Amino acid sequence: PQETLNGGITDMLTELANFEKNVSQAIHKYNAYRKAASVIAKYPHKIKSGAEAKKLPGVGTKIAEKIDEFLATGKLRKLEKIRQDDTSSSINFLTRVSGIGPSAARKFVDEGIKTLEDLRKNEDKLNHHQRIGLKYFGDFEKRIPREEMLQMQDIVLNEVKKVDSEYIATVCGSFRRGAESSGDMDVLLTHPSFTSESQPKLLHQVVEQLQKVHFITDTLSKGETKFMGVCQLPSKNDEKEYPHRRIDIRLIPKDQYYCGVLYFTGSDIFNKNMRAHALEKGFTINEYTIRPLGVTGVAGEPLPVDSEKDIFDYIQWKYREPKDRSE
DNA sequence: CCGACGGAGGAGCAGG
DNA sequence: CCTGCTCCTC
DNA sequence: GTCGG
Ligand code: NA
Ligand code: NA
Repeated sequence: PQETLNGGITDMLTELANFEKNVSQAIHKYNAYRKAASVIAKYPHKIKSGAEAKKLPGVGTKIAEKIDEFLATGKLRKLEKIRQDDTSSSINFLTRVSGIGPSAARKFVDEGIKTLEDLRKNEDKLNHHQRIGLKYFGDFEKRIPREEMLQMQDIVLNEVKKVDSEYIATVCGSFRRGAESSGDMDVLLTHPSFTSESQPKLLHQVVEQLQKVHFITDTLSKGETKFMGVCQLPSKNDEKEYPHRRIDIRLIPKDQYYCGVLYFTGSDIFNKNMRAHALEKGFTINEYTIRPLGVTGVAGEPLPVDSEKDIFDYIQWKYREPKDRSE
């Protein structure tokens, strides 16, 4: 489906999804609009009526009449009303700052704070995460081309190995699927001395090392198993400096590693279909484990995983390269 | 009509 | 001073 | 909001 096929409908749906998530605080309506927006973005026809799209799974009654109004008028009275509503469109924008969710964006707006400059003039009311998110507001919305993502992986792998050569570090996300651009770098990390029962400064030593070589610049949150922070590639001679990028590093036990590697590689749709055969054939998948069913349904014990396709094999799927796990 | 819709690690303070 | 849940992210 | 009980 081309850039201008049902793009008017899909943009409007995701715009409704954003309003529901940020303003209404209805993550399930938000996921519902995203689902209908996704299934229409794979529909190989131009829609002429709401009932035409309602055949698709995820599109129902209320969305069909929203599609019907859009076709007739090229707009939606409600959606256009939401745009011009100063307090709703303010809550929407403020959530684009990392660390400002739907709950904090309303507090800011009700006490008059509605812009970045308003936030920069009220640093006292921001926590550490939100001060960083405000600082790199422009950088964090930029995409990361693959060439820079691979240079970023060069540093991560090089410094990870030089702390302990038995660390296993895998960069996941769309980058692992050959995507020409990413939004952030996701790092999955494990060590043979950490299992479901296991000197776990392991995440700390890795984070510290990338800080000393000045890859990591800021810390949004840091704990035993999960790191979220900011990084930046070094600048070359007199050329302008690279934008700061979001990076997360997780320490997963060695047994649950390839479940996590599978899950955090995506795509989620690809996980929604793969998740949805496992149960078809008697297995339940989550981020951590593959577990057998379950003649009523409820299950017991996690099984051994030593490779990503170890999971593919019990489900009995020809291993799919990350190259083609778009769905 | 009603319940499910992914879910957990980490940060952090209003109430008393 | 003590308590302990909401928020955010991906 | 939608789907499935
Ligand atoms: Na439908
Ligand atoms: Na945000």
